[PDB]
Formats: sequence, structure tokens, C-alpha cells
Amino acid sequence: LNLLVIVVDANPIWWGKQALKESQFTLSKCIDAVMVLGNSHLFMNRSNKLAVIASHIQESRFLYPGSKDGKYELLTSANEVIVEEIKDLMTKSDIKGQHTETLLAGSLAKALCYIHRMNKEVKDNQEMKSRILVIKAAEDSALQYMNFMNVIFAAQKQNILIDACVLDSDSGLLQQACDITGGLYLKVPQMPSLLQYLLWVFLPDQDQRSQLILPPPVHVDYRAACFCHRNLIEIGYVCSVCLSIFCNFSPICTTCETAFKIS
Amino acid sequence: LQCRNLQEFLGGLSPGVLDRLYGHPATCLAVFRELPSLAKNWVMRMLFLEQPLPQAAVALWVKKEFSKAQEESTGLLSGLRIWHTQLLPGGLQGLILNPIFRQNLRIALLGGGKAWSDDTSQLGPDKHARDVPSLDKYAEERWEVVLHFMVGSPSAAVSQDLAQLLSQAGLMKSTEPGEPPCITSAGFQFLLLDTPAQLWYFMLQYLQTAQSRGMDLVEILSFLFQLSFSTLGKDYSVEGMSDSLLNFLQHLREFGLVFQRKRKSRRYYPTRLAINLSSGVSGAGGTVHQPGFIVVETNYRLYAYTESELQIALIALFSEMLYRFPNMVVAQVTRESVQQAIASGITAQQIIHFLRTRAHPVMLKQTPVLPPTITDQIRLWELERDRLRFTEGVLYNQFLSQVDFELLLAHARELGVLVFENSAKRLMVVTPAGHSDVKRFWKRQKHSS
Amino acid sequence: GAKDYRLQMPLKDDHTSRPLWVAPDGHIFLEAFSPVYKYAQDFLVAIAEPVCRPTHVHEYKLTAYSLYAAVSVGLQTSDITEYLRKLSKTGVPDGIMQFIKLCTVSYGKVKLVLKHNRYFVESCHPDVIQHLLQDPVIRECRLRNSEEETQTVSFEVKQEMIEELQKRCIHLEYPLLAEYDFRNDSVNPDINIDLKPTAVLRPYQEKSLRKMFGNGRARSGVIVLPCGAGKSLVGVTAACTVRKRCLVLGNSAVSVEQWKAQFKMWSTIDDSQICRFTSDAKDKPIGCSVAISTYSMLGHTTKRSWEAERVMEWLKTQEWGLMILDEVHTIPAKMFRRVLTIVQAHCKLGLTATLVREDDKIVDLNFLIGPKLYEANWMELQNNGYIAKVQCAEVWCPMSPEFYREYVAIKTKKRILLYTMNPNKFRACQFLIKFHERRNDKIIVFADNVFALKEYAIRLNKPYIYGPTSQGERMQILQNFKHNPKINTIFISKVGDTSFDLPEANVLIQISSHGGSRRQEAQRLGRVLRAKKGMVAEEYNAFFYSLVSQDTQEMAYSTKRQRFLVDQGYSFKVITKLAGMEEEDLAFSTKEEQQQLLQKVLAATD
Ligand SMILES: [Zn+2]
Repeated sequence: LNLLVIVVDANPIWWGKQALKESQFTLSKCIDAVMVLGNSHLFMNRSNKLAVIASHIQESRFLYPGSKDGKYELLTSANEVIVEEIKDLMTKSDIKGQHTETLLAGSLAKALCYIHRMNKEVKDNQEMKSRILVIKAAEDSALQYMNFMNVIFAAQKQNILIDACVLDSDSGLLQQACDITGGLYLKVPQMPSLLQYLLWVFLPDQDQRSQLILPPPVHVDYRAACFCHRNLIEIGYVCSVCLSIFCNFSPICTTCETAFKIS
Repeated sequence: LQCRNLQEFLGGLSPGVLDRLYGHPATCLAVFRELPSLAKNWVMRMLFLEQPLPQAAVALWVKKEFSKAQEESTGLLSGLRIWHTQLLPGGLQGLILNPIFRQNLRIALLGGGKAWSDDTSQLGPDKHARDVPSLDKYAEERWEVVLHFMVGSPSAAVSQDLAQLLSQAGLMKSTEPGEPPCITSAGFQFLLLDTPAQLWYFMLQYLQTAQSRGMDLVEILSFLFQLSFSTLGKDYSVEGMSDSLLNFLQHLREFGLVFQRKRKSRRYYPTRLAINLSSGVSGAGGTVHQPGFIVVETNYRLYAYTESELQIALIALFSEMLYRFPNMVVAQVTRESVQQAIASGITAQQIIHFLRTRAHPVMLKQTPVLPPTITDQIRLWELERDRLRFTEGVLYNQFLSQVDFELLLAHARELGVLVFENSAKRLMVVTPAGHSDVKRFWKRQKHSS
Repeated sequence: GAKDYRLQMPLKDDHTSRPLWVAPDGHIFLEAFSPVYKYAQDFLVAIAEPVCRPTHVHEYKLTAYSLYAAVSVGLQTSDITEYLRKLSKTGVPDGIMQFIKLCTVSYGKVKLVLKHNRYFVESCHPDVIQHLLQDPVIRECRLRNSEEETQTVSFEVKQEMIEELQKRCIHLEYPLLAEYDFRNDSVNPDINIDLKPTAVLRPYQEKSLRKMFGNGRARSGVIVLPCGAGKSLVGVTAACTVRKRCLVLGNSAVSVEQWKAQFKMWSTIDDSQICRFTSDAKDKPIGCSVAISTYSMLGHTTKRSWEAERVMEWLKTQEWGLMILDEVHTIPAKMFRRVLTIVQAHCKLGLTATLVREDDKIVDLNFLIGPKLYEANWMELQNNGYIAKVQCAEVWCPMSPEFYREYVAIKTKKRILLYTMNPNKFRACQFLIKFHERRNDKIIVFADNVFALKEYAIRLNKPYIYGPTSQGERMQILQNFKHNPKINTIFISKVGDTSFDLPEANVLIQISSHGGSRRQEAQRLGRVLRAKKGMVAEEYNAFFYSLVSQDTQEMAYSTKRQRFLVDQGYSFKVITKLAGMEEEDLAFSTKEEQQQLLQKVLAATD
């Protein structure tokens, strides 16, 4: 009984640039790889459950919610419902200047509560292991960091491992999320070969992962920049009232607007 | 009963016969579930890659600590023929998934040429559809009928086809004019054995006599895998099944594994027994088929709160019953009653297991009630039987030099006619039937002098 | 071997609120787990006598004598049947109900009243007395030429013929009812006896005495009670409750002293006046009135006159209280009838733990001493902590091969001696002594043969007490073991008496099971092993070991012991191997030493 939840950050602008590039890898290919990985996860154990979620620029949609070709009926039905959901969301998009980048944090927050309701539905006597697979092609957002950090803490409190694979560029928010959860972090050099990477590391259960040799998660550096002048400092004074990093000591703290008490 | 677990029967099969079993997509899914996680994950990894993978690469993937566990799984795959060695030009030898097994797993995983084992043209509502609770009752009653032949009750309504299978199985033996049914010692042990294990043993006996019938062993095995995964809510179509499968379905109705509204009906209803059938005991202290109804006491008093003729007969064989009432049956585990069970032929461990399997919930979690004090006495009676051994033995005399006797002992030991070395006393324990061969060797020793 | 009572009892779906199964044979099964069981158990004790008492399910079989005791209490016939219906899972059989009706038809078929120390028989109906008079034996024994009496017919009955009348009454199906009137006995003087307020009284003992008194005058009853565990207290408390001079009979001389010791603390009357018939103290016998005697054993005929004649005469006149009996099973059959002849008591009280007395199915003295009013629960006593929860382990030792060949060869008592003197059995006892020595707990060893324990004790340099020893020397060794705080292994014979002390000790080893007095061995297990501390915890310092020689058929007695154990509630286990007896330094380990032991037994005359 293992629950695998797959969250993909889909940006129509970024995917459209990939289509303009005419590279062999496509958004359609990425979803096909996810569906093949999902069929394999259900195939290995009947008890194992698969949930697929795609994040739109302003909204998050849950894709997952016979044997015509001799394919298993449950696998065929699951793929069909996902195919209808993905096509409807991608074909129609609303362009927003304020939010040209999809919100991974909003999709992650929806996934964590969805796992929590499913865990309550699952009987206490049976034991379920919950893991999240994240594929991100969109650029990271500085504004989304505050929302993103809270979802990582929610996963840590619920003890849900987060495993993230980045198609093009590593994201600082995404790598930090994997480090806090303890989930493996991987970067895929070849986007068409992403499915093979998913099968080797993401597909195996946690007990299976220990038995096999898998590449270690990349070490994540910790960086502290004062928000006062957006400048990185090895040592930064932190105000007690507002808990905000400062490059240099300030007699009056701008972030809370209070004046520091001087003896 | 040895637990095949989709492994022992598969092992030792001809590679072509294993490929024929792999021909069905459903069997490949069942084999994939049977495979251990390390082997199952590796089969999925090699499922998408045609190229054979070298042994050195296979060793590299597993950690050195877990490499030993992988080797055992790899041996199972090679025996099952799932992995066949391919000789590369380089010294390392590639390992490639069996093509028929790989294609059928691919057909289950993704769209394939095959139309699937079960096809329904367009059937929805069923006339006289069998209810799921009624199916469970029917399955229990049919198995009781097979057992009840070993009781002599009028509830034993076998179809004579089942009776012929029982004689072939050897659980029940018919001897004397009129072929009156009798219970073999193995049959008493079979009655003691749990129902899922009993079903598995009966299926193995059916496979043994299937060759004389001419029914295909692979086709019967494929149906058995379908029965294990069968769902009571789901309904399956008789049409699309081979004539041998139709004959197997009629026997399945006698077993109670499958319920047919009509023999010629094109729709059949899966039954609880088919899902229950497996190569394993249902529980050490519990039965899936029946909730525990036997109260076990160190005093040897047994109370049964469920009234059934078959259940009473099984309780009677191990323990004589002082009183009979519908609400409660009073039974005592007398030394004489256990001795009668030994005379009929029974396993002492099985009697303890039977009491534990049907033990009352209050009895569960109490250390003294589970083992009766009589078990120590049963071991003492077994020791008395072990102490006295009967076989016919011929006697040889005038052995003289010990070395000549030792040469005869080696020949006798190979024959197995010898019971004991008896090197000093120099008296032969050779059986009279094997005496002539030993005498020929002894005469040869005299000629050699 | 299977009996179906489904036809006998109609099936009704009332099992949740009912813990009893009622059958025509009268066997009844009680569920211990059910809450209603406690009320059912009290009803079962009054109307039925239990063949066995397994802890998981209590077995009670209806008995006519037990039913008669309930009729003597005055329970209504309809009420007894109604209570059975309330607790019955299935409808009560009509035939069993008819059997209950006949027993409860009259509270007393014949009523016996003591007036002026004379056993007058008084009947509400004259015809019933006429039917009793019809028997020729009754006419021969009838006393002739020796008040609101409305509807009362009274004829004087000889005290000597009273025991014979009880047997004749059973033949005529007209059982006697015991009634005592204090006002009718004008000659007897009222006296005041009060139990000390400071002295503690056990609850079970108080309940049994309250039941015996019942309504108005005390009613004769036999109470099963633990022996050596407050047994003396129940009788002395009963004497205080009666407030009339009473006599206690104990076969053991030591037991008589223990009964006196319990009496001395509560009553300051004893300090002013003390008389003991036992030991011929004879101190102010007329003035003291209360006296202590030992059945007919104390009396001697032609050995002494003057004083012996006076001692017998004083007991009858001074004491008119109900007779008290202890260790009834040890007492021989007809001894009670002899005591009844020498002194006459209005009521009879019996205080012995054993359910069966004298271990004879054919001969029972229960009818002479009256029905058993109440039975103490040994499991309840273990919960109280008054008695330790004894753990019984059976150690099985193979008969020595040299010994076995002699054992089969001779059917003489010497073969029984060879079985009793088993070297492997002796090694097991020696290993048990070593195991107890490591524990440091006090250990006692008992052998059925009088000299068998002495021979083992000489080999182990251990103190031994046997039946042919001076009482003072035997008592002094017992005082050193209990009064002095020292740990040692003591070998004890039956000694013809049971000895218990205020200090409590536990642990016993049984060398052999061939003893003729099977009940005495069963009583010894309860008397010898006592709780180390009051309100003892579930962990037990009491360990009982039985040594069984294989192939000597010693197991047959062990099976009988298990039936006694289930009623006690004592934990029972069997160990074929001591798992370390062989790995120990023990005497007679070598086969040659065992052969020397075999030669010595053969040399000794049978
Ligand atoms: Zn601040």
C-alpha cells in the first residue's frame, strides 16, 4: 500500500517555447512518460495507488479524478480520464502579466490536503507510505517563496517525502523542499529520456530504493540575503520584533517600522 | 502441503511449456505479482529494453549487502525462463527478458494485439442473478459435500464425477464389491487441513489426472490464476472459453469454486471459494471461511456454538462428545479418543492447529488453553510406536572375518535392504526379498577369498 | 457416548441473560465469565453438590440430600423452580421439576425436638407419626414407660436409638428434621460467651456460621473449610455465637492444642477457669463446664476406673452444645456413632476441606452428620491471600532397569518398596532440595512409607520425624523449624496426626503416591503449604513436587489428584525432565550405587 502523487508544473508559455523550438521532447511526451510510469506503479502492486495533478498558471487541476486492446481495464480507464483532463486544461489558457509563471506552491498545498483526506479514508490498521514526485519546467518565483516554504513544512509535519526532477534548470525553492523533506533530488540532462530516469529512481518503493544503488540527492547550500537591499551577507543581524535579516545593524527597523531599543 | 506459490510447479517445466503459460497475458501479470520486489522491479526495467544486459551491470545495480538477495531472485527468474542468457561477443554475458513473457506484460501494461482472455459481446442485467452472500453460502455447502463423502451423511450429494476424482486423488479409497467409499489416513489429515490449503491440494490432484483426461495443464492453470483474482461483484462470460475449460468449469461447479445458473448458460458467477483458493493456510489461529466456534480448555472440555454435521464429525474424531445440543456441543479430549484418531491416521500437530484455528475469542491471548496437557502424553504414545519397528529380516551366519562382512554391508546399504550396520554382532538385517542379490554378492566374496 | 437432551428441553433463544444449562440428569454448566454467574453459583451450592469445579466452567449435579438441605432452610418449592427457569438457557425439563417438587413437598417429613435433654419426636400430622410407628424396628426401639401442643403429637425417643432412627427414616423415606429449643431445655443453664472485638474474623467463616444458624434456632450443617488456615477460629467463633457450653473433637493431639490456643486469646473466661479432658488435666471440670476431648480415643475401658468414669459422666452433663468434628475423613467409619452414644448433641457440625470423607463410595457418614450446609471456595481463599496459590509440578523419573526386573519378578509388598526406593526418584528429590536451597525458601519432604523419608534423610544428613517417635521430641524439632527463624530440609511421615503452627511455611515434596489414605495426602497438600504473608500476591512462594516412577502405574493416582486440584484452583503442570537433574552432583548417580541400593532392599525382609 504505497501512495505516489505526481505534480507537474506546466507553463503554457514555457511549453509553447519548447513547441516553437521543435525539439523532439514535447509537453505531450512528458505526460505520456508520467502515464507509463503510473501504469507501472499500479502494475507492481494492486494496493499501490497513483494520483496525478497538473498546475496551471492561475489554477491547479487534479487529472486523476475496458480491455479493448487487452490492456488492464483499470490502467486503460485511469489513462483515459487523465487524457481528457490534460487536453482541456492545456488547450485554453488565460494570459496574465502579473502571473506569467505557474504556482507550484498552490498545487503542492492542494496535493498535501488531498493526501491528508485520503489518509483519513485509509484504514488505520493498514499502513500507507506517501511520496510526492515533482517535475518542474517553469521558472521559480521570488513572491511564491513564502507560500512554497509553508507547503514544505506541511510535508515535513505529515512526513511526506518530496522527490523532484528538473527538466532544464535546477530551482532553489525546489531543491530546498527536497532537502527539508529528505526526498531524493535529481536533475535530468536529456528531456526525452526523462521516463527512463523516473523508472530507475522514482518508481521503486522506499524499501526497494535502499536495496538498489541510486544517485545521491544534490547537496543544497543555505543562502541568507537581507530583504532591505536584496544583498547576500555571511553574517546578518536579525531583528527580534519582525525576524527580518539586516545586512548592517539599524537603529530603526524598517520591516516592522519599530525603533530598536538602545541602552 | 508444500506451497507452490506459482514457483514449484513452474520450476522444472520445459522452457517451451513455460513460454506457452507466458502466452496468456493474465498469467504474466500473476507471475509478475508472484516475483519478489527486487526481481519484479528489474523485470519492469528490462520490459522496455530489447538489448540484453550484462551480468557485471546486473551486479552493479544492487548494493553489495543486497547482492546476495538479488542472486536468489535471479536464480528463480532463470528457472522460470523469464531471464534467458545471451552470449555477447565480449566476455560479459547479456541477460534478456523472455520475448513471449515480455510481450504479454506489455499487452497488459499498454495497448496490444490480443483481445484479452475474457470478452463480453453485450450482457448487462442477468436473469436469476446470484447474490454475493448466497454465492458465499453455496461455496461453503459445495466444499462440505466433497468432505461429507468422508462422513457417510445423506448431505454428500457428489456428482459421481467428483467421486471419480476423489478416488484418483486417493483422499477417499473404494475397495470390495460395490466400491463402498472409505476414508484413507491421508484423507483424515486432509479433513483436518484448512479449506484454502485443501482446495490447492485438490487442484494439484486434478492436474495429475488432467493428462489422462487430455485437458491442457497450462489452460487449467491460467483459469486457476483467474479464480484467485476473481471478484464476486464482477461477472464473467462462459462464451470465449475452450471445450476443455467448459469441462473444467463443470468440475469447478462440483468444487463450488464457480457457480453456474445453467450448464449451457453463457454467463457464470465467480464464487467465494475461487477467491479463497490459494497455496496457503487461511490463518494459524483464525479461519476466513468460518469464525471460531470451538472453546478450548486445559480440562479437555470443548464447546461448539455452531451446529453442523461435518463440524461435529471432525470434532468427534479427535475428541469423543459427552453431550449434543444445538446451541452448544460438549466434547472431552479423552486419551482413548485421541488414540482412535491415531489409529485412523492423523497428525498430532494438526489437532492442535485445528483447535487454535477455531479457538474462541476469549481463548485467544491466553497461553495455557492453546496447548492441552494431553499433547505431552501424545508424544509418549508416539515414542512407544517409534520404539517398536516391524520389517521382515533374513539372517546370515558364519560371517567370520569382519572385513568380508563390511564389504557385504556396503552392497546391502546401497540396496537399502540393510536396516542397521550391526558391524560387531555380524548378523545381517537384509530383507528376504533383497536377500538373493545380497547372497549373490556374498557368494562372489567367497570366490574372491 | 453422546447424549442428546434436545428432545428433553425445549430450545428458547435466551442465552445472553442465562448462565446455566438445565438437563434431566441434573448436570448443570455455569459460565464463569458471565456476570449472572455469581448469583447462579450461590443458587447452585444450595440446591446441588458439584462433582467437579473446573475454573472455566463450574459443574453442579442436583442431589436429593442437597435439595433436602434447601427444604430445611425453608425455600419455597415454587421459588426454587422459578430460580432455575430464570437462569436456564433452555426450558427446564418437567421430570427434573417433579423431582424438585417431591423433595420440597414437606420441610420435615419427621420433626425431632430436644426437650429437657430428651429427643421427643413432634409431628404436625398424627398419621405421619403413625406411619413412622408402623415399622417393627421402630416399635422395638420405641421408648415406653420412661405448652401450646395444638395439632402436635409427641413421643419420647431413646437417645441410643436416635442414630438407628435416622437410618430407619431413610428406609421409610421420612427424613428427621433437627430442631433445638433453648426454653424446652430448662435444666441447661444459660451462659455468656463473647468473641473479642479486637480479634479479627475472616468474612467467609462469618458467612458460614450465619447460614448454619439460619432462622431462629441453629440448624445442623456441615461446612467445608480450609484446614490449618483459620480452621480453629471458625469453631471457637461458633461456640461464642451459640453462647452455650460446647465441645471440640480433634483426632490430632497437636490440633486440640491449636484449637485451645485460638480459644484462649478471645476469651478471658479461660484464664479464670480452664479444663482439658485431653492429657487428663481435669482442672475444675464441673466449674469450667467447657471441656476438650478426642472422640472415643481419649476414653479407656478397664485401664482406669474412678477418674475415667467421672470424665465420661462430666462431659455429657457439662456440655449440651452442638458436636464439633475435625478431619472427618481421617476419622474411621462409625466412630461418630460411638461418640453420639457417649455424649448426645442437638446439632452436628463438620469442618473438613475434603468433599468426600473416608474415600469410600459405598460407605458415607454424611447422613449421620447431616447435609453439607456450605462449601468454602479455595480459589476465593487464594484471592484473599489466606492460603497461597499452590503450584503443582509432577516430575517423572524412569524406573531403574535393575530395580524394574525385580519389580516384575515379585508381586509382594517388597516390589512396592522397590518402587518407593527409586534411585532416579531420590536424585530428583535431591536436585529439588538443591533448587530450594538456592531459593533459601523453607522446604518439607513427605514420603508415604514411614521409614522411606528417614533413609533419604540419613543419606542427606537431614532431620527426620516419623510415626514411632516421642511426641515431645517430634514437637521440639517442629518448634525449631517454625518458632526459630532457620532454613532446613525436614522429612515428615504421616505420624498418625496433622501438625500446623502459627508461623506459616510453604513447599512440599511427595516421594510416592501409593499411600492407602489418598484423602490424607490431598489434605496434607493444603495443610503443609500456607501463604508466606497475609494477602499474598499472585506470585507464589509455594511449590509442590510429586515424584512419579515410570512403568509403576503411579500415574493412576496422579489423575485422581488432578480432579481434587481443579476444585482447589491450584495451578497444575507436568515436567517429564527436570532439565538439570542429570547435570548435578547427586547420590546414587552411578548405576553400581543403584545396584547396591537394590541389593539392600532385597536383603531386608518383606
Ligand atoms: Zn523589526
